Amino acid sequence: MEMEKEFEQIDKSGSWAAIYQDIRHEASDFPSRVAKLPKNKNRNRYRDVSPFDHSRIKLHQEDNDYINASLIKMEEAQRSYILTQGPLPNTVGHFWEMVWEQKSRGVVMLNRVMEKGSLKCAQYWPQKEEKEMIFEDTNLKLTLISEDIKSYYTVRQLELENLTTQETREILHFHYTTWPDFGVPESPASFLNFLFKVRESGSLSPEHGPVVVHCSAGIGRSGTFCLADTCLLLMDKRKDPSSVDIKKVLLEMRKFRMGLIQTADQLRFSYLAVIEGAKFIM
Ligand SMILES: C[C@@H](O)CNC(=S)N[C@H]1C[C@H]2CC[C@@H]1C2
Repeated sequence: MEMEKEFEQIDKSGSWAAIYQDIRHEASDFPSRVAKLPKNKNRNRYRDVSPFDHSRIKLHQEDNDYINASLIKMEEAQRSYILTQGPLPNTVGHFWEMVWEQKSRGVVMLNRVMEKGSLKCAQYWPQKEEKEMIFEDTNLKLTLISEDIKSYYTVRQLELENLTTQETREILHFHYTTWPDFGVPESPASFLNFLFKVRESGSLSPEHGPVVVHCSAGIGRSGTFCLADTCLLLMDKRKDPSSVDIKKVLLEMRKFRMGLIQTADQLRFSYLAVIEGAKFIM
């Protein structure tokens, strides 16, 4: 079926939970043996969210190459994304090591450091120009260059220096600051405006390594971001945009990381975002 009318048909019939449970039943199951090794327990935020072995990102280190991060490679859309958990106190250096080694231009953050009165990820970037951060375990330096605070999101320019080679690179930090502590946004308008800002920066384009996207677990809000982007790109590329099947695209993405889209409300929000986004594109 088309999307917008499939949408109203699920609303009128109130069957979002049944649609979402079908997706969960059909999703891929692949091994995640490296994630479950005992030496990696303090590298995982949640025991039930792990990268598959076949698609995990490897650090270029011979001691321990493990990080909780997956490469989602979308062949028809010609987009790649790295989805990862919010960094932990003992993985902030690994996180920036990955950004460096994978040649990413942009980092997309969809959570606040504290939500619901608890810590959802480490404070992994500097908040003042004159107070830079040094990660001694991976030999990197990170400096805040500039910061632009808007009503729904903040953009930061950062300098990442590899202290071993003295090479430097400019990294863009796109921080969506207004996702509600509970539920999903009422309108997708500000999320779509944010996605377009990331696109306009060049961070999603083939002349750079894959964008790094995270929330707390790296599967819920993060899944919404890449699902909406890929679906909109396919609607632009194909002769018949109504052929784009968001449930099929989601199942393809779940071949590369488990659990993408965590609730039926996130599924409905993803439909809403693609539907509204397709009207603005034209
Ligand atoms: C006519 C409908 O079945 C549309 N099919 C779609 S959108 N397939 C997608 C799933 C993954 C593999 C191919 C694309 C990305």
